[PDB]
Amino acid sequence: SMNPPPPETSNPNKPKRQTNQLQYLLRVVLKTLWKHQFAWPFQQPVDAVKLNLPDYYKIIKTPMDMGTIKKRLENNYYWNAQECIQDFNTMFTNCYIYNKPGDDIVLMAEALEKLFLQKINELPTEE
Ligand SMILES: Cc1nnc2n1-c1ccc(Cl)cc1C(c1ccccc1)=NC2
Repeated sequence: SMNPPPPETSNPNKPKRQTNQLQYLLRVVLKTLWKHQFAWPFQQPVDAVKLNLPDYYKIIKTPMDMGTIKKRLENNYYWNAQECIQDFNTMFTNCYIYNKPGDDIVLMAEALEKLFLQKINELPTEE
C-alpha cells in the first residue's frame, strides 16, 4: 500500500502575504482547533497505510489536514484568508465524504467545525 505525496506547504514562486485576517487564522482559528481533545486525527495527513484504509485516496482526491494548514500559515504560504478557509472546509468535507454519519471521526470533525465556524464568524475586517 502507498500514500500520496502530501499537499504542498512550500512554493517559493507563489506570491505571499501576511494579512491581519491570516494572522487571526493562525493565532485564533488554528490554535483553537489544534489544542482541542479531538484534534489528533486531523494534525497530519491521513496515513492510509497505517490506518488500513486502502480506498481513502481513491475517494479523497483533495486531501487536507491541520498539519498542512499549520505549515502553510507558519510559512506564509497564502495570499488571502479565503485560501486558508477553503483548506479547513476541504478537511471537514473530506471527513464527511469518506466516513458515515455518527462515526466517531465525524463527531470529532463536527465538534472542530462548530468551533471553526464560531471563530471565522468574527474574522476581522481586512486592515
Ligand atoms: C481525519 C480522518 N478522516 N477519516 C479518518 N481519519 C483519521 C485520521 C487519522 C487517524 Cl489516526 C484516525 C482517523 C480515523 C478515526 C476513527 C475513529 C476515531 C478517531 C479517528 N478515521 C479515518
